[PDB]
Formats: sequence, structure tokens, C-alpha cells
Amino acid sequence: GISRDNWHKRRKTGGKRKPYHKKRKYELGRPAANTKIGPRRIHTVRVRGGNKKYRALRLDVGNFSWGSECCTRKTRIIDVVYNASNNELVRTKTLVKNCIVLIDSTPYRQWYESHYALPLGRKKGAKLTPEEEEILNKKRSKKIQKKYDERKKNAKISSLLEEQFQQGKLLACIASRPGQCGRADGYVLEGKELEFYLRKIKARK
Amino acid sequence: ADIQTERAYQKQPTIFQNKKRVLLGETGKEKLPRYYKNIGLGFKTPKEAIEGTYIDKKCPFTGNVSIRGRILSGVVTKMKMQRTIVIRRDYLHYIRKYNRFEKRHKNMSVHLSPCFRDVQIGDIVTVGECRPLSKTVRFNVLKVTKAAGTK
Amino acid sequence: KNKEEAAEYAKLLAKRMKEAREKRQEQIAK
Amino acid sequence: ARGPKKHLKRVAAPKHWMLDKLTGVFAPRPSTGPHKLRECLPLIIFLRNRLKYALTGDEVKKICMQRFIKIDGKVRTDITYPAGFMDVISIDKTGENFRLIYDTKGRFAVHRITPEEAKYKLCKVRKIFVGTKGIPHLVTHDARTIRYPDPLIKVNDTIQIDLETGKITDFIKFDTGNLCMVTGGANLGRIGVITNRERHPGSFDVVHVKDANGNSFATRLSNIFVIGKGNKPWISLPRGKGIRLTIAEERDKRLAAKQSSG
Amino acid sequence: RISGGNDKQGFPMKQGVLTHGRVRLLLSKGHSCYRPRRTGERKRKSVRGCIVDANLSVLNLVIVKKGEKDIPGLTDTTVPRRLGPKRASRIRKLFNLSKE
RNA sequence: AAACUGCGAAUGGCUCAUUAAAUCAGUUAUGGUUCCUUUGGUCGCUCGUACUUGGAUAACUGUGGUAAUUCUAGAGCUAAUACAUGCCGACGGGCGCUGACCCCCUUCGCGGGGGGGAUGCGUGCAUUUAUCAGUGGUGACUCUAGAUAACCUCGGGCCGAUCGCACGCCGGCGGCGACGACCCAUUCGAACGUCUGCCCUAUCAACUUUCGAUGGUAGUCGCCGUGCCUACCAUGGUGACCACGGGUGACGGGGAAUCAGGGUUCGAUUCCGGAGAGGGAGCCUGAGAAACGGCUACCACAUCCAAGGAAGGCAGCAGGCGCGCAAAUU
Repeated sequence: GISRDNWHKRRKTGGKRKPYHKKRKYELGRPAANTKIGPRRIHTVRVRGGNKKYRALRLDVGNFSWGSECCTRKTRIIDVVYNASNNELVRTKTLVKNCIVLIDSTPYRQWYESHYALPLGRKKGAKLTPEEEEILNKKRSKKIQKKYDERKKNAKISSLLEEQFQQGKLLACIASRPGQCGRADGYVLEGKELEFYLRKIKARK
Repeated sequence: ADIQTERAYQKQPTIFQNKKRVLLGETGKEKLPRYYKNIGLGFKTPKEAIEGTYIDKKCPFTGNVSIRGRILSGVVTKMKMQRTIVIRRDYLHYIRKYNRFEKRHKNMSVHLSPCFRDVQIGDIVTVGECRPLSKTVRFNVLKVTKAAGTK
Repeated sequence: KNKEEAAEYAKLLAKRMKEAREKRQEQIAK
Repeated sequence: ARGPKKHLKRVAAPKHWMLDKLTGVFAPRPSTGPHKLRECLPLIIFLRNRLKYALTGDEVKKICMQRFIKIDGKVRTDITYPAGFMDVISIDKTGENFRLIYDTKGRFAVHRITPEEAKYKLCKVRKIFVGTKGIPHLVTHDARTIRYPDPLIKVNDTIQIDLETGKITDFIKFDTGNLCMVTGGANLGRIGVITNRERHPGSFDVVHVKDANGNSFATRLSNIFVIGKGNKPWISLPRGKGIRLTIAEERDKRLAAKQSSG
Repeated sequence: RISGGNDKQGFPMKQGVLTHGRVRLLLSKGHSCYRPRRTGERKRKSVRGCIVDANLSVLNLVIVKKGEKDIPGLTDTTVPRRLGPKRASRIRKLFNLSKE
């Protein structure tokens, strides 16, 4: 029976407002969708006009975009690490819009290696499992190898992104409203936005 | 100054700022394009809005508001809110029985963009009607004309 | 019907754009 | 209050229907359709109050369910179907075609047209927009969606529509010097040549129209409907040619006609 | 099989109610012991729990397995029956007809 | 006939209790939203049993329970434009990415330039996110359209398993309709905003701000804009141009009576807008209701009872009671 009406509020002058009508159906509100990280659970809501809203109650997968490389991937949502609105929303690990999440980087790592030899970090270490060295070296005709060689020119990943890829988790921002559309979609944090949010997360501790 | 004075990163949603960089194209700073639009009705975009760094989603020139409906005027009387100012619209109301007028007024809370520096009490502001921006704000300052006494 | 309408409008659009280009060249002539 | 209303009081009906005040409490509430509630002539009003083929609404229903009436070439059995400006009402059984047109008093006159002129109509385009993989669509005053219009056709233009196929035959641009009629306001029903359109950005444009008798008036741009290229209408006009008379001139004409007739 | 019943006041016996007495349930469309007069109507109705006890006017039983002796008024007669299948597929299934 | 399904029952009618920038009136806006129905359009634009699929359940038959209701239970059948599922074909392809391979120019060494193409993956008529370029439009879009990389809700989005009339010439076509589904177009509205206008009272002069009061940022919720709500932050916002508070035998207006001119009083009352259905509150269904001739409670009043329970809402039309100076036919 919660309501979003303006007539229960005080006036700009500050005086009380006496209601002339009781609560209307079109003025209703609904309980918040405190979308938690977990196996996909989405409840549909019949809304005004006969349309539907997708109240996502549990999500562990989101379509996040690496915008510098124009690479949108479906990824596992691992953690919630920063919320600008409420710090309770990070303790409870609630997925809302503009909340900062830790997502997986493995599909971004696959697209990373498909444009082979993005910035060299630790690639000469005591590691190299079989069956994926082909995606890095391969037997390529001279034209395709030259194409990869010229792709090497645009192999520039920010140092912070490199540390995140080493950690296996990318910082990302959820640009969707999980409690309204049923998806937790967003974009990988990079640039001054990434620096700002890293500073904020560090200063929270 | 530093526009990141909030708990969330402040940015213009239209502008994609972390495009892939180039070492030779780096000249000390990454460079940032500015999103601005011209509101209609012959109002010029201030040089501040085009070449500023402020983030204000309710700015008529760099925000997400449209100017439709009444174009009004008033004199600035309060500047004690964040990006909002209280202007006073004065008029004469005609009482027919006495064939006379009475001085009436009302105060409008209007959004003021950071693109308008040096706005003073008593300055005249041309404001444009937009969607509800807050509980009481429905107009956005489009133009500022200085008071004659300013020096 | 969709294919016929698309073809008819493609020819009409080609004719109209040719006329507009001719007017543009005549304007740049002055 | 809750949901749409379904009735229309007799005295709250549009005044151009020329309904009585003692013939019931209710007026025919026009159905939803191509034209607005207050700018339409319901089929019952046309077939009963104007043409007098029916004395009651039941007789209008009897006439309409025999499929004798066609609006724009399509048989309509809804006795409250909203028929509005430029609509062609064809009765093949009695072999007569009418076009719903405005009189200088702002009322839908009973205007008979030939079978050859019943094959088409004029429509003011209300909007043009590119949609659905780049196809230009055009919406008219009668809610007729036409795909692939001529790229020259813009808003406020008039298009001649072939009623059988619903496709554009020709078009008249909105321009100074073109004949037009007024479809709303005080000057409703007047026909004249456009002389000047003065633009008000963010507001309503005002168009000035000069009569064929020299009289000049103004309307809002939404109330203009281009009728012909130049001063020749593309459609037949009522007994009056859109020239509104003053009350003195109308009184003199009436007196002279009665003197010379009986 | 115990198929339900009616308690001493005639109130019907409902499957999911795990009490021995009577309860009041907000029955809606799709629930037993209720028939909505209009679409979306729900009513608070008294229903007897599904557990059988002494306080029952009638208990309904369905013979899911016959014995060795025929009950004199229950198993020796048969229904001559009408209203066979009406759908074409059901008709062809009953008589094992090929689609040809 | 019944019964299932579909639609309507949210209109109309009544009443004037609440309500003092609230309702309402004129004026503008939705470039900040929803929209059953009507009308026009889209409706092989998916590239991997169809000559028709599945299970039920009514009506009906039969057995019943309760003092009692428009209460229903058990059993035996049977349908769909109810419910659910689901395909050929369009279908040949084309588009983008991936490129197993093939030449020419050529300091035949040391490189770089152009065309065809097969393993493979996504295409779409919608949704969500990110990015790019700049068909049509506006005063103005972060509009429309386009391209790219993905996504695509078990409580899953469309891409017809529906129905009547009429005629035909080798293992094929087809003309009129009805109904239904998606999307667009605002027909009908609804909801929110803008501007200005409301009676008496200071024996009401300061009010609001703990429990949002004014604004900012992020979000939640909502059909959307919005302190609507939440967290954090700022200390704001209104006022003798009368705020705030109180009173009103105050629903507002069109309007009515009176009126030389100016005015004074009235407007419950058939038209428009609002509000309510004994008082509050919460909901289902639906396009649309916080509906009451819908449901769920409590409060007040009240009906039947076999005392276990069941059932209520005339400010609808008549008609009673009561109240009164005061108002008609079951």
C-alpha cells in the first residue's frame, strides 16, 4: 500500500496539505528488488497498461562491455565492491544500477588473446598449459600473420587493467536497473573512472 | 576545479572518455570532448558551457533537460542553494471593483548552471520551463542580464 | 507488394535525388 | 473517472451537429476512428438529421446493416462511425456520393459529388517519419499510414488519395498563393488563398488567408488545409464557395431571394 | 481411495489443509470448494481439513482395487455409456487407426 | 435451453461529506508517460504430425453433505478462438567476422600492395548494455533511421494448429469475409507539470526542518518527470505583497437573483471538472478501479441460525423509518 503521491508531502511554504482523495491505484509503489548475487531468479511484475517488469531477485550473470576494445561479453558477476548511494548496499551485496562490481575476466581474456600479444606482462613465466598456445602462435599464412603483426600496433592495455586481468576479476559498473529489466548489464571500468573508483574503494577501507 | 566532489563518478553520459589511447597522440593530457547543445528560441550557448569542465545533468546546454513552454523572467533574490537560485517575479493584479492594482509577487526556485558565473542578487534572469527537476524546481536559467548597479 | 513498393520508391528516390543534385549544381553555378 | 467515458450528453455535443435540446438527454457518442470527437459527423446524424432517410436511430441501424453506406469506399455498419473532413460517403443503392465538407458557418454541409469525384479524396499529412529499416511513412489527418511517399511531400502538405488503393496520386505543397480551407476556429469553413505564414518558434504558427472576395482573415497553422494549387480547388465546393457573408449581406440576400422566389 | 468428504456442518474437505478441524481460506480461481462469480474474485470460505476423523457427515471412497466378491449394487452392473471421442486424433487413437 | 469461452460490468445514475493554490477556470507541456476499442499500416524480412499435436474440464449422467446462501464435494464421459505445445515452407540465399588455400608487382634474398574462396560463428520484424558515423525531423534530442559487439528473463516476445459463403480445367492453386496476435500511428482518454485567479479571520506573526523541511549526487520504486522514497551532503525554503494556523449552514465553474453606473448576494441542484459510496485501510481482475449493485479485514450498526455457522451496505429507481418549517408512485 506504499504510495508515490506528492500530496502527502508538505508545501514549499512548509504548511500541511489536507488530502481531498484517498490513495489511487496509479500512485502505487512496490517493494524494492534487492537483487542479490546468486543463481538466476527473476519474478515478473504486471504493471500499468498490462505490460511487464522483470523483478530480478538473484543474478550471477551480466552482459558487460569492454568499451575501449568494443568487446561486449556475457560474464559472471563475482562481487559488489562499491556503492555510491548506501554502504549497506555493499555489505548486503545488492545489485543496483551504478553499483560497482567485480566481474570475471576470462571471456575478455579470450578476446584478449584472440588479438594475440596484447601488452606483455608475465608471459615468460613457468606456465603454459597445452591446448591454448595455438591461439597465441598458430600456423598462419603470411597475410594473416601480417594482419596480426599490424594488430600488434594497437596492443595497449592500461596498467590498472593489466593488474585486474592478472587478478582474474575486472572492475565494472552496472548500467542496467536489475529490479526493473531483470538484467545486470554494464561496462568495464577503465580510465579516470577506474582511477576514481579504485581510490574510493581503497579509501573505504 | 576538481569536478569529482561526490561519491559517484561525475561524467556526461553522451561522451565516451576512455577510448583507446595512442602514445604519440598523448600530449600531457588525454583530452576530453565536451557535450553541449543549443537550446532553441534563439538562446546562445555560453562560452562557459562549451569550454567548461563542470558536470550538471540539469544544465540546459550540457544536461538532459528540454526547454518547452513558458519563457519567464525575474530578479535574483537568493543564491544560497546548490545550483538553484530563488528569483522574485513581481506583477500588478487588477481589482475591478476599485479599478486599481495591487503589487503581488511570487518566488520561483530555478536551476542555475555553473556555466553562468558572476550572477548577483538583483540580476535579471530569463528562465525556461522544463520538466520537474526537483520538488519545486520547474524552470532553468537560460540567460543572465546584469543589474545596472553592478561594478 | 513489399518488393514492388520498394522498387518503385527506389526509382522515385533516384529521380528525386538526381533533380536535387541538378538544382544544387545550378545553385553552385551562380 | 475510472476508465473511458461512453456517453455524450445532448447539450455537450458539438454544436455543428445542430441537434435539438428536447429530443432526448443523449447525443450519439461518436466511435473512436479517423477523426476527433468534436470534428466529426457520426453516421446517424448524417443519415437521419441531414439526409432524413431515417426518422429514428433504429432506422439508421436498419439502413447501415444492409451495407448500403460506404465511407471512403469501405462499407461501415457502425451508425456512430466518426466521419469527418474530406470523407466520401457513397450510397450505391440510391446512387449518390457526398463529400463531408465544411460550410462557412462551420457545419458539415450536404455536398453532393459526382461518381468520378468519389474515387479520391484530399488528406493533409500530419507527420512524416523514417522508420522500419529506412522506409518513409506519412500519417494524414484521417490516420491513414502511407509508406514510400514522394520525398518532396512534407508536413502541412495535401495529398490526393485514390480511395480504392489508398495511394498518393498527386500532392499540393503548403505555400503562399495556394487555395486552402479553414478546419478549425472562428474562420472554420472559409476558403481562400494563403498570403503569409508568420512563424512562432516554440508556439503556434499563424497563417493569413485572403478570400476570393478580397476579405482577409487569420488562423493557426493546424487549422489550414490546402485545397488546390493556386486558386483552383482540386475538389468541388459547396453552394457557397467558402466566402463567408456578413449578417447584413446574408439578410439582404435572403430577402432578395424570397422576393424573387415567392 | 479417500477422495474427500463433508464434515458435520456440510463444509467440504480440502486436500492441502493438514488440520482435523475447520479453517478459513481465501479461495480464488483454480481452488477447490470455490466458484468465482466474477473474474478475479476471491472469497474467505470455511473448509474442513483433509485428515479423516469421527466428525464427518460423509466420507467419499473410490474403489481403486476390486476384491474377490462383487458388491451387490456397485460392481455387477455397467454403464451402457455414450459420448465417445469427439476430437479426430482421439477417435483414431481409440480404434488404432493409421493416419492414412 | 444449459455450460465453457469472449466482451462489458471502471459508462450511466445518485450525493455534496471531505476539500482554501487544494478542487476548479482559462493557458500551456509531456522533447517526462500509459492507452481496451475504432481507423490506417506492419504482419514468408528467424537461414537450424504440419493434410492439424497434447492433457484436461464444464455442460450432461449419477452419488451426496449442511438448519441455512447465487455453498459445493465425490464419481463416469466430452469439446474449444479455454489451456498448453509445436512444424514443413519462405529457403535460394545474402550480410558481417573467421580465412584451410590460389596470382601478379618484386632491389629473383632482406618487404609491402589486389581479387575468388571452403571447417566455423552470429544474422532477424522486439528487449537490455556499450560503441561508432551522421535517411528524415524539431525552436531545441541523448529524436527517427543506420552500423558494430553482445544480451535476450523457467514468473520465456511476435513471426495465425481458429471460423462461415461460393465456384474449377491435368499428384497443385485461388475470391470474399469473421476472429485472433506483435509493433507503429495519441482516436478515446487518463496521469502529471507551467502561468494567473479563491471566502472570513492577527483574540493566528513568524512557520518548516528529530519522523523530508529547500536544494545537490547516486540509486530504489513508479507508467514516467519529481524528496515519491532511501543513503550521503549542503542549510536551506515561505512570510505584513499576510506566510503558518484557525473558521466556513465552503465541492469549484458555466451560471442565478438583483442591478442607472459601480456593485451586493446566491450557485446542494439536470452541463463540465472533482470527491465518495456507513467510517477507515488493503487488494484481485483488468486497457482502465485502490471499484464497493467486486473481494479482504477492523470500527459502528444490523439480518438468519437447529448456536455449529452464514450473510450485509438505497449519497441508484420507487418505497418505509427518523429528522425536521421543509420535498411526490413500492
